[PDB]
Amino acid sequence: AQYEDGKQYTTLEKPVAGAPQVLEFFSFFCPHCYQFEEVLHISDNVKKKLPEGVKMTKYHVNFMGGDLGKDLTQAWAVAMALGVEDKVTVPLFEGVQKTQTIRSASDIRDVFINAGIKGEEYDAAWNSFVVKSLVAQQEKAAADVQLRGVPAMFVNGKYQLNPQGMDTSNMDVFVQQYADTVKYLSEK
Ligand SMILES: O=C(O)Cc1c(-c2ccccc2)oc2cc(Br)ccc12
Repeated sequence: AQYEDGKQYTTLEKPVAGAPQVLEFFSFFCPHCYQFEEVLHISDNVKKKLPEGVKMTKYHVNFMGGDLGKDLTQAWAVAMALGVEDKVTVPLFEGVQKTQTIRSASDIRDVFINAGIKGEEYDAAWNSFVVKSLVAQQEKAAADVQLRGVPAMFVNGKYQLNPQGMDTSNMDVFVQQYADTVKYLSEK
């Protein structure tokens, strides 16, 4: 077959009931995740190949970066609760990996302040029980699939994308193969 288990995707041995339709895991410490955001725009390109209104979910993970990795999962919960993901994704990636100016929870907060989120608004979300629950949701979703690596995509709780089985001589072709595989899996 053109799409084969083990080539473009793998199949979870223990599928996850009630998982999001399209679920991405990433870390701001993750070098491939940086590339998936700024160089390849994987999420944008996957979204353009799926029907309108399809739910794409993106969660941060704890297992990269120690204390700061957990702070970043909480900050992503804040970004999700406030709806400011598109405002902070690039400054957070570049603060961690390009300029290396993010070293503390206060440095993360500065990114949100510079992006126009009010200090009281950020701090109130950071300490909120809604954010505590969003943190739990992200942890539970990664636990459900026993996640050991990022960037990762899962489709319908059953299929995991396999980007290493994909051609990387051309960045544009790679993105297209990845996006077309998600479409195929979403229709499976
Ligand atoms: O090097 C590869 O075979 C595929 C790949 C990955 C990747 C590999 C493993 C897990 C997640 C992603 O990221 C890339 C980014 C850019 Br630009 C170009 C290629 C890749």
